[PDB]
Amino acid sequence: WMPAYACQRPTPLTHHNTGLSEALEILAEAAGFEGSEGRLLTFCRAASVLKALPSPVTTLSQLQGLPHFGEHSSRVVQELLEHGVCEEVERVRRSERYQTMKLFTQIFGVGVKTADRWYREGLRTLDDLREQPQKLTQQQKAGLQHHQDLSTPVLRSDVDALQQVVEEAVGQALPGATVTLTGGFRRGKLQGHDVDFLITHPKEGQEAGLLPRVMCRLQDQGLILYHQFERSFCIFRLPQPGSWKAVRVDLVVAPVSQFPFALLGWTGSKLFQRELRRFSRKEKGLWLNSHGLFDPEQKTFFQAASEEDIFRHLGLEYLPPEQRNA
DNA sequence: CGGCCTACG
DNA sequence: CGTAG
DNA sequence: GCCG
Ligand SMILES: [Cl-]
Ligand SMILES: [Mg+2]
Ligand code: NA
Ligand code: NA
Repeated sequence: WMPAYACQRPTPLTHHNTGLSEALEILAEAAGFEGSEGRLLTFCRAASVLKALPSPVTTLSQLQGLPHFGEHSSRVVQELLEHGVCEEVERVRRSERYQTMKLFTQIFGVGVKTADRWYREGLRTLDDLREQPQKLTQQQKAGLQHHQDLSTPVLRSDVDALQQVVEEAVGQALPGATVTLTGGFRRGKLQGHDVDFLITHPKEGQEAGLLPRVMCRLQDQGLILYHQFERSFCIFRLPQPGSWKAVRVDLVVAPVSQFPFALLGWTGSKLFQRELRRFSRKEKGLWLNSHGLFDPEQKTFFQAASEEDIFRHLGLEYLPPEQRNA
């Protein structure tokens, strides 16, 4: 009664197993910091299964037959049900390695590989990194300067204000172009740590060259604190009462023929999209990305006019964005 | 055992 | 290497 | 870590 891929079941934003899923996600995150992508995936998938259940897990028996629950994930749940805490999870949380890898990987421009090297060199705090700016890229410098602001989530009201400024710039860059809110806010989140916009134009081809024109206009308005094409990873000035704060904004352009695929990809969740691409290839023999859906036997691309089309192509029941919170 | 999403900057 | 979801 |  629980399908094995996250894209085969609705997953709402809020659910009935929050504590259990959060603990499994700690172990997933820690597996990522050690470079164990397989373990990360399993713990992420197990957490997601609990998010999709219709009521709380209260007894170990209720895990029987659920996909992605084996000896390890079941033991974690069992300990939480019996004692309210899982010793393995708590040991991770307190560990110097987990806490430092988490802090460093939060920096825009720092991934697991860079964080781990710094950890191995003995660095532990943000002020440690500031004292040696010779080891920092310009991107990492911006990420470190703006880290505090970027650590606080923004509200949907902020997002709506940002969308108006983006729409103004896009309208001058290319009249008729449109701006769509994607990412977690499209899935229903009321607050989140970045904001994502997808830009297209109804006349195929007109969007060529658009992103540089948009960026120049936003820069000219004084709104761009940092930027580096079709994807732009920016830090924007967001107005706040009497002041402002830095916010991470991603801008993406797609031709209208690809828009459904780009909308689907950029709406997430990350696990949902990895699972959907895995399902596509392994179960359907079709190759999915944010540009299209390829049949490698006929050597053809599916045309889609909507996300609904893509779900139909793949033989999946349609899930609205609010149900893609895997 | 092999596999684990698939791109762009 | 980083980024995205 | 789990699935097929
Ligand atoms: Cl692994
Ligand atoms: Mg986002
Ligand atoms: Na980072
Ligand atoms: Na983003």
